[PDB]
Amino acid sequence: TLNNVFEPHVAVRDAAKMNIPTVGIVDTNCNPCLITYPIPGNDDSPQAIQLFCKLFRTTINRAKEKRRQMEALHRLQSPK
Amino acid sequence: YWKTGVSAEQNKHTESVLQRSAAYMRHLLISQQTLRNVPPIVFVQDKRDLVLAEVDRLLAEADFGPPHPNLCGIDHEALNKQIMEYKRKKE
Amino acid sequence: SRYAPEFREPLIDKEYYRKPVAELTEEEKYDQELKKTQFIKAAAATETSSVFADPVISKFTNMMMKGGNKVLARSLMAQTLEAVKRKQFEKYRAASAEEQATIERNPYRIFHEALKNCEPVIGLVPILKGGHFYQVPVPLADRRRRFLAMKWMITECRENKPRRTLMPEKLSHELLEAFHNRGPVIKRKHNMHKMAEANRALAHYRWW
Amino acid sequence: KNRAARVRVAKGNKPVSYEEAHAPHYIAHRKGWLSLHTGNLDGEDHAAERTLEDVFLRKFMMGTFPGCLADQIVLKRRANQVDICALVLRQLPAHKFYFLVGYSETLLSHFYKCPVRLHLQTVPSKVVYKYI
Amino acid sequence: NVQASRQESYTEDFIKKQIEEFNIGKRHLANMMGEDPETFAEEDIDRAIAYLFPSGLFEKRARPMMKHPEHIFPKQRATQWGEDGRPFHFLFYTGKQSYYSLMHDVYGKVMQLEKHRAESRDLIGSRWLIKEELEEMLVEKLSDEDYAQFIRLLEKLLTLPCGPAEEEFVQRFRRSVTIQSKKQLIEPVQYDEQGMAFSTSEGRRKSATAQAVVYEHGSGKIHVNGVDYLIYFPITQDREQLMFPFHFLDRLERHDVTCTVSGGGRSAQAGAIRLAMARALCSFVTEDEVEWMRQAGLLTPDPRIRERKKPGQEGARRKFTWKKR
RNA sequence: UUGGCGGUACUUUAUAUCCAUCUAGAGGAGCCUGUUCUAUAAUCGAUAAACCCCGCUCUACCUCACCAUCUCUUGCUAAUUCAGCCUAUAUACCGCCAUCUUCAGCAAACCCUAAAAAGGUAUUAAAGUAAGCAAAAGAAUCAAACAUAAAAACGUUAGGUCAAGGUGUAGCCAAUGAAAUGGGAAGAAAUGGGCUACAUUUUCUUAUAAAAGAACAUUACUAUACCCUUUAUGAAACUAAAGGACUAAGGAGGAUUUAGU
Ligand SMILES: [K+]
Ligand SMILES: [K+]
Ligand SMILES: [Mg+2]
Ligand SMILES: [Mg+2]
Ligand SMILES: [Mg+2]
Ligand SMILES: [Mg+2]
Ligand SMILES: [Mg+2]
Ligand SMILES: [Mg+2]
Ligand SMILES: [Mg+2]
Ligand SMILES: [Mg+2]
Ligand SMILES: [Mg+2]
Ligand SMILES: [Mg+2]
Ligand SMILES: [Mg+2]
Ligand SMILES: [Mg+2]
Ligand SMILES: [Mg+2]
Ligand SMILES: [Mg+2]
Ligand SMILES: [Mg+2]
Ligand SMILES: [Mg+2]
Repeated sequence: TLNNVFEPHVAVRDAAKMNIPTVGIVDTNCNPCLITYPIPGNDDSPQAIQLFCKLFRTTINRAKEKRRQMEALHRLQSPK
Repeated sequence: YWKTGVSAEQNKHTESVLQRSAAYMRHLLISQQTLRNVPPIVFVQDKRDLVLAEVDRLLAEADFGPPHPNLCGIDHEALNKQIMEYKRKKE
Repeated sequence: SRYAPEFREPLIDKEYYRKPVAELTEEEKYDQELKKTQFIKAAAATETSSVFADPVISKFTNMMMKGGNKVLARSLMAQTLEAVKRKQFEKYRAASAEEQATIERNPYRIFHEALKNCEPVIGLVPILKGGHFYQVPVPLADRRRRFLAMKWMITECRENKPRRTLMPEKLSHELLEAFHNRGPVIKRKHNMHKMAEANRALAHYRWW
Repeated sequence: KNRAARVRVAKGNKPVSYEEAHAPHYIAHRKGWLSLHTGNLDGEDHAAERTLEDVFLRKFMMGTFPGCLADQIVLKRRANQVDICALVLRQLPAHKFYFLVGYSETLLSHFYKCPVRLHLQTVPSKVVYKYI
Repeated sequence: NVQASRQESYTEDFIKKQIEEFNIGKRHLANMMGEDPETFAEEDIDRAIAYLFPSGLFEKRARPMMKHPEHIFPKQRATQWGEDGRPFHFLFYTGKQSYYSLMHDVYGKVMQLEKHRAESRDLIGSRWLIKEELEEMLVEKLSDEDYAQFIRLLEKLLTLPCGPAEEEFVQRFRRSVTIQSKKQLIEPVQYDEQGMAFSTSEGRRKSATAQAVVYEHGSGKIHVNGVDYLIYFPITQDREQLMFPFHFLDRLERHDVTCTVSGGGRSAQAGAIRLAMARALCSFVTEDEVEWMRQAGLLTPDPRIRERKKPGQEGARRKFTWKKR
């Protein structure tokens, strides 16, 4: 949530201006007030960032897969 | 820049000496941690000093051979002509 | 200029090109290979491989030319050299065997040693500091030192000569007098140097 | 600043045709000549008379087709024939153009004692090269 | 509230129709010019259009053209998202999806080479593609800083151990350099009725033009315009200029030249002959010597010519006196 | 807060340019020419840089718009209580230009700011973005390059031009309009620009700029002035050219200043 000059990333305010929800990792030096779903945690360590990336990737693929299955079941019921 | 004594020959030797140790001098400062990232160093002689020395070398080598209206700011002459010319018209 | 900055000045030295490859320094050897992929300026109309071409004398000719009259200026230089050769031959024939040895009869060698006797080591630059004109002793480059000697010669002859004397007769009489360190052009050099000693302490004003 | 035949810049809302957009220094480079005769070629006579006739022929067509000309006319002289090529807007009814063509040809043929023909290409509206 | 004509972006159906009209145009243009439609080509089209619509406009972009729509219509980046609105490329929201997609690939290649672990001059006489060329490859516009960073990353790739896949990759971004041949073109060697060998070449200095006819065997007899060279050129400097070509190659008294110089003054005519003789004399000298001549100024035409006068000033550069105030 | 200024500092700098460097000139002499002044019965306009051989690639009549005298009153056109007006205002304008300028900016649509009078950049990038005009590119100087031209936005100087033409407002209509005839002078006084000479790298002659023979300070160099003849144009010579004499001044030009890469 911080840029390379240790200031809030411009997209935090600009996503609030456009009313876009934001899920952000927020370390002790960050400002979570405008983050819709703040996740307090380490943002600097490679092992911490790699864990979060896997979680967001597994989660998104599960949700996309569930939609495919949900449509097939409901779609199949329409003829059946 | 480094202070340069009058003697040109000694300055030339001093210039070479300092320049050789430029790398080591940088290491000494970088090692002590006074300045973390020091760039390459140069030693230069003030051009003013060099010229003054050269103007003395050439001078020794050189051989000297065997042993009114415009003052005030008004062109009184021109003004007189302007007046005399007017007087010619008057008369 | 109609030449782009990528053009190279031509090299018109006959011996340089015909030297054995091993006789050339690798720096010169490298330049020749590079020049094969570059553009070369056309040689000047007066640039030739002639063995009798002297750059110093050719330059002195151009400094006498008026209004592009090269034929006249070259003729004046040719008449001068001859007037100097004929003046030394007369002296040589009318001199004893001992004196004959010293006498120099080469006009090209009298010209070069004459000019060098007139060149000044130091010059003056006019400077206006605080609304007053001061001239500060300067050290002259090799180009400025050579120009002044030729300029001083071409100006003594053009002006300070009788009305009916001719330039080949005044210039010949001056090259030979400078060749012996007695002429008025040498006197101009002595005055320039003597003034520099007067302004010795005013060199500080230099900013360039 | 040079002002000759230069349509100046405003705020990007001024339509200009290809002919208007190009300044005089583009003549013979990007745009050609509106009149083509042999009177300005080397060793040729009667330039003044061809130039005077063109000036009149342009004022005549402007008045005879008021508001119906999309662009400047093109004059083409071959032998004693004159040919006028004008881009004209589709404002007037079709039969009115047939009247003005018959009238303008006969009148200009009996005025300059040459065969004059009118060539009209109708456009839906003025063609805009660029907005300046 | 700005009211100017918007970009008339060209859809695929539009360009497709522009290609059908062109295909029907070729069949008509072929029928007009009496050629066979099957074999009619782009080169024939340009020739036919130039005959049927003669234009003498100096700029050739302004001349009539009947080109295939691909050449004329600027190829435009297509829609970057579908009907549902989801961008097609994962880097769409960067604004430079194609520049950053390429910088993603080269940075991933660099990482695998560095993790996994000879001379790097596999290609020589090559240059990196210029910014204009890169922009075309990516079909987008780049800044100077964007180009500089792409090269620094590509250089790092070459430094590292490179399998044949990397070398082919960097190759796509290398443009072959053509080193212009700055070497003289030797003239032919014709033969006379007598059977003597001779070469001919022209030369131009200022407004003077010369046509020399050097002969392989001679005693040094130079004749200018059917006259001797001492008579034609009474000035020493002009004769010295004729001596320079032969003297340089130590070939004095070995050739017989017949010259024909028309135009210019005395100095311009000698200079024009000098170049004409040097170019004709090339046929009778070794290639090492021909390069020796080129590097001495003997084979370069002099481009210095009189400049035009400008209205409002005394001379070509001389300005009228700035009047006193 | 913006701009303008600073006898406030600290860095870049100009490319025939601020200093230095280089060449030939102006500033002195005689003429040609413009302007100012004087002045005339007798145009107008331009008139620091950006006027001053400028509108004129051009004034003996004409041109002409000026002055004096005489004359005309539906007075160029198809029609018109109309024709005509070089009458005032370039501080109403179009048209066509000068200037900073071959300077790098101008304008418009958006976006952002704990409010914004304004401002909006960091590239290992932090709020700016996507298009037009200028520049660039391209074309021209008939290969190629370079160079030269051309090009140069928006503004600045109420810059120049109502006398190129046109035109807004105001004015004249037996006159501020139209036509004829004769005149439109003068300096020698200041100043701008140019031409010529002051000579020997010169002067005259033949050639041709090569070479040679003469000349070379009291009238040698040296008037495109005045004057005197002849010729050309014209109806008119007052104009131009070509000769002839006659000679004057000029002996390389103070401060200062122009141009050239
Ligand atoms: K105006
Ligand atoms: K005067
Ligand atoms: Mg952290
Ligand atoms: Mg000149
Ligand atoms: Mg200057
Ligand atoms: Mg004078
Ligand atoms: Mg005025
Ligand atoms: Mg008159
Ligand atoms: Mg009259
Ligand atoms: Mg009147
Ligand atoms: Mg004005
Ligand atoms: Mg341009
Ligand atoms: Mg005004
Ligand atoms: Mg009027
Ligand atoms: Mg007026
Ligand atoms: Mg001669
Ligand atoms: Mg005389
Ligand atoms: Mg007569």
